[PDB]
Amino acid sequence: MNEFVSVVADQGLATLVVSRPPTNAMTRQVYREIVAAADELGRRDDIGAVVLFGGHEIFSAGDDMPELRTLNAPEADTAARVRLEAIDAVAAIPKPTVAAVTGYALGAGLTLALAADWRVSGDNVKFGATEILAGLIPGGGGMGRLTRVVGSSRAKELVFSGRFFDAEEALALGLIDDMVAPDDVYDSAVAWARRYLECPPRALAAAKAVINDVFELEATERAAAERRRYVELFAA
Amino acid sequence: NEFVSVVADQGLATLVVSRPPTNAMTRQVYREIVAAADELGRRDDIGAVVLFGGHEIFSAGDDMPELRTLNAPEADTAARVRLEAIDAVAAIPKPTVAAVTGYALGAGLTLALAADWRVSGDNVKFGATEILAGLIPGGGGMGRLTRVVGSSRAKELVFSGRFFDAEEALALGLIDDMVAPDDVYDSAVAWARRYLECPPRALAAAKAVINDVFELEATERAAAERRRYVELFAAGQRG
Amino acid sequence: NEFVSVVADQGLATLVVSRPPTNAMTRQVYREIVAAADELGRRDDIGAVVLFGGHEIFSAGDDMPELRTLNAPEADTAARVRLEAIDAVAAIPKPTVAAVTGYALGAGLTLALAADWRVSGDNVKFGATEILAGLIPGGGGMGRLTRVVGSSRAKELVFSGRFFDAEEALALGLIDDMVAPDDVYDSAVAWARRYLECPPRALAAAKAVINDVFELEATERAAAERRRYVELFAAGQR
Repeated sequence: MNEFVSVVADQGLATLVVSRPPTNAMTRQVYREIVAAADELGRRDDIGAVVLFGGHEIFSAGDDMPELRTLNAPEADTAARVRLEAIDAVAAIPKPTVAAVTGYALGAGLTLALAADWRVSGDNVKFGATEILAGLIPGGGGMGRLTRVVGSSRAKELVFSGRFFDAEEALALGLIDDMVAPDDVYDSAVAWARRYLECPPRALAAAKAVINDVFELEATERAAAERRRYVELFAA
Repeated sequence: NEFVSVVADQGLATLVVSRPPTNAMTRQVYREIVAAADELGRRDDIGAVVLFGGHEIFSAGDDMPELRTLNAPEADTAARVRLEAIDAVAAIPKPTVAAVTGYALGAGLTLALAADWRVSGDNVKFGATEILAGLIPGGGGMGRLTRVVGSSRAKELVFSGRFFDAEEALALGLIDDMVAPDDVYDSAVAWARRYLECPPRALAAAKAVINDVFELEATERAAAERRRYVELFAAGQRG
Repeated sequence: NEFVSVVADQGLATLVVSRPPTNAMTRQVYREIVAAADELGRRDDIGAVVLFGGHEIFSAGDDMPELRTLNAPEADTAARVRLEAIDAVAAIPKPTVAAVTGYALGAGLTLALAADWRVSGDNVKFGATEILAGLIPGGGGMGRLTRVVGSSRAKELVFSGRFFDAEEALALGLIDDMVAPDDVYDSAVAWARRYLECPPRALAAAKAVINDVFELEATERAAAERRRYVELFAAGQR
């Protein structure tokens, strides 16, 4: 499960590398490989934090549309389920994760970036919810993740139009956390990730878990899970 | 029939509330908004919608002389039809823009928030005025306000009932653009026309999923997103 | 009784936490916060509340030395009473303002966030410090932090446990006003007094619905909003 996606470990941190030139367009196979990569990263104790990276040229132009056009409805349905499984798995990695975004983050590419805990972006990057340009809509929970950061009205403007927005606008909207020169994206992402290597890993995992649940779970379930995680940490 | 109209022109409709002098909305006005919102969803001569109260005023909100005379079961019914009207407008499966002039107060602000976007006159006054009559905002107003501005600001506005100007509304994210009073309707029409050439079934599905973000539990949200995605995809293969 | 005090003055009450030198909250302080908050909610002669730890400090958070003497089931019970205290303050059916001086750290930051508004000294340090003890914020802190600042910033703050100043809190939306250290209490009082002549039933119902926005599932929200709205028309409540 690693023709296009690889996990590269180095000095306590790992890079999940998507490499499917020239746009890192994600086919069904790429999504399966992201699922396996996310699982591997969660369990590896030589890895304390993760950088998501497509290479210096591009993060991802999104779904592979030509593949999609060859599928029938049940195959497309399965593709949509694996897409969500991939995006969720990346979001749930029990370690701090940063998207090192270069070139373009479009459609499912933007959704993938939004699954990371933080995003460091090149100042030349173009973003966009391009799915509507194919007569489709964003999958993998993209519209939900977008909406919680920018609000409904802006979410609709971006998704309905499918327009490109620059890194400066992404920064102003809160969709990326830092903007740097194109040659420094990966190195800045690595530096952000390294900031957490000396933290208690189970506590980070627990904090991430509760934070991510804030918009997902009903209040009683949120409280039960927070308390359980707190007591666990305490009992260890 | 009586206070709310749908006026279609060049592919676009204006949903017009007209109940002088303040476009105060009674129970009847809300029922008429529900009928107008359903009509607008069904009509294929209509690709996008502008909500409009006329050049003078959008709406001062609930009709307080009516509300003040109701008992608890009548208030229950009033609260339902108000919510039904706001949600109907919110669910219109087409891009919708509020062309806000004069005032958007109480249920009037809520109605404006039910549009996808708001273009406001620079002289408009906004406010959650319900508490000035001893009441609270209905129609899910407090939720829609809170999700845009956060709890602390939502409370300050709703507890005080104070008026705020269009500059503050813009800074709070409660409106999307501010223009001269005489240009509000025309600018609203121009924002609405920007989407007339989009794929209508995809827009409808996108709008539906975005609106469901705060309305459905996570499993139901993911299922509905996938179903809509697959329907769009199958339809385009077929013809 | 021992660490938490209620002081009333023409419609305005101050809930005072005093457990020097840091107003660290032990299990007993949380029980006392619960009882004081409930009392304040009941009292119809009180139209608003200021939360205050004195001129020097709001709270440095959980009493960690107490916590280190507990076993896991006791810690579980401690965690439930912590939540009960935060929620009790959040649910006070009257406008409430936190007069934050000195430090608001860990459960102390959570407590300030339970108030409707926060007026802070410009020299105050804030922080989600629980991770520095190998723990995580309790009392629903992470949820309350996340709704204001968003996930990405919530994580940065909670994962690091770093201190942030009043200027950064203001820019993040975590406090509503920043004033000189000597003016915190007075400004909190003036803010609270602005609402003393509002219709109390309507404030209560509005506060309850606004707080439920992130607490209840959508069908439960619509039902509870409608119930509270209709109550304003009920025979005994007009």
